Amino acid sequence: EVQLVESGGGLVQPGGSLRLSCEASGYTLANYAIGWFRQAPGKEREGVSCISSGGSTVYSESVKDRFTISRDNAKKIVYLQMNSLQPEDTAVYYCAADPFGERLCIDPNTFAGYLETWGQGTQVTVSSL
Amino acid sequence: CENWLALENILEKYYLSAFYGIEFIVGMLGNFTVVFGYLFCMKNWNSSNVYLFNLSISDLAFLCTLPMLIRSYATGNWTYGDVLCISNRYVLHANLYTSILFLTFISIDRYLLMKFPFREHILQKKEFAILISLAVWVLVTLEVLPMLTFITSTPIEKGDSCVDYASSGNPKYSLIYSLCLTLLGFLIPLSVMCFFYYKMVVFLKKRSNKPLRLVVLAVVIFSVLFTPYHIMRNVRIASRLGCSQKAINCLYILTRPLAFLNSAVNPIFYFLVGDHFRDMLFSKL
Ligand SMILES: CN1CCN(Cc2ccc(-c3cccc(C(=O)Nc4ccccc4CC(=O)O)c3)cc2)CC1
Ligand SMILES: CCCCCCCC/C=C/CCCCCCCC(=O)OC[C@H](O)CO
Ligand SMILES: CCCCCCCC/C=C/CCCCCCCC(=O)OC[C@H](O)CO
Ligand SMILES: CCCCCCCC/C=C/CCCCCCCC(=O)OC[C@H](O)CO
Ligand SMILES: CCCCCCCC/C=C\CCCCCCCC(=O)OC[C@H](O)CO
Repeated sequence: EVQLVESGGGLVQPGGSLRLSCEASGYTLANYAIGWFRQAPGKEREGVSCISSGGSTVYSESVKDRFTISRDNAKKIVYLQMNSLQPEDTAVYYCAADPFGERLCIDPNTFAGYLETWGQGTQVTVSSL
Repeated sequence: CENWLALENILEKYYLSAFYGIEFIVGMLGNFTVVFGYLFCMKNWNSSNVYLFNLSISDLAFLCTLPMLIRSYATGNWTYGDVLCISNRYVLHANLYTSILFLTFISIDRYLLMKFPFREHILQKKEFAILISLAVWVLVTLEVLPMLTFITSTPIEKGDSCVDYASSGNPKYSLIYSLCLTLLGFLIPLSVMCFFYYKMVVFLKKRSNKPLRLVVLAVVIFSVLFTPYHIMRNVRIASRLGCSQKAINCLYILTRPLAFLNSAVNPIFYFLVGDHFRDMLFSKL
């Protein structure tokens, strides 16, 4: 039984960096897989990065050379370090938790559909000026 | 060869009846469980789900013919008429060759998913899997159509005639057709799964399992269950180019329900696509 809150959303200049946090409230996060998803206005939700309970990480092709997902089970936090952001990365970023720790990261865009545990989302805006 | 005729009659009446009877029970219960599981638990389907559901539709079509086939073997004659001869002959070959193809495309899907977990490629889209499933049904319908053309040339209008091309008609043409169908319908999809198992092993060695489990089980199930039948169908035809002929026909009869055991056991693949569907099934029950 966990509740998620995403934080770190803000305004970034093109080429800039930003770190998001997915914080959990509940007994333990150890056995959960945590995936990061994003939704731009008028577009479908898309997975960007996922971390299994075993610590394995997966990245979508569009963010592979730029993002890093990491976890701290003691602080029950999952971070998404986002480097070299561009206007096309503007979206509400959400984190989701899978109690089957080795499931989500196999097929994040399909398996996200089976999850009941989502955060409220945090807005990331990449614009010049 | 009255002794071999006694064996043929007993194999058809008792062995085929019992073996298809067990496949009918196990297959219906297994397939209806996974079909209802998808209809009630799965909300957003991927490529593997599409292929698995098609595999169950193929199995169910075959399972629906078994009361007719069991009754014909049990009584010693075909009495259902021309329309049911063509529809049953279609379904039996279609189930055999669509089943290995759906497992071949599931195997390719598991390989692409291992490399691209986020399914960005067109080949990984749900809509593309629907297109491929439709292509599988069309291709297999076409592979089976020369057999149906031959059947329509036989006196099926008589109502008690429904021949097997392995046992009837020109052996030269039946062998060419049977060997090409063995190649395209069986050996090629099996080889493609073997190739993608190898590609999977190489990918994982570089990066250093479940994806390997589905493909290995598919290669094993089809190698074990389809090989005796494909050898014997071809040997049955070749022998027609005596007691040896009746003895080969008896071996051939034995292999047929062994190939179709596939349709009773392939719902196991629903539990090898890493979604914890088994656990999802229990939650609803
Ligand atoms: C001499 N003896 C006298 C009594 N006869 C009774 C009889 C007549 C016609 C059919 C019959 C009717 C329509 C479709 C199929 C079919 O597609 N089968 C098939 C094809 C390929 C592989 C496996 C099978 C399943 C299997 O049939 O094992 C079979 C069945 C029984 C049989 C011969
Ligand atoms: C290219 C496709 C080739 C054809 C493959 C068919 C597809 C699967 C079955 C469909 C329902 C057909 C079964 C029709 C039921 C009729 C029942 C009946 O009484 O049959 C009459 C009898 O066999 C003689 O008069
Ligand atoms: C009509 C003429 C024939 C040509 C048309 C053939 C259709 C093949 C096109 C595929 C790319 C479009 C797919 C767009 C993205 C959909 C994502 C998807 O459904 O992927 C599965 C997901 O995990 C859960 O549904
Ligand atoms: C309309 C549909 C018809 C389209 C026609 C489809 C033909 C695709 C290729 C088939 C060759 C067999 C598969 C590739 C070779 C696999 C050989 C094998 O067994 O693998 C050996 C080894 O693992 C490898 O390094
Ligand atoms: C779970 C299984 C339990 C059910 C029981 C299984 C039924 C036995 C099946 C086939 C016998 C083997 C058939 C022989 C196939 C290859 C042998 C061969 O090629 O040699 C024969 C030769 O062609 C003649 O001249």
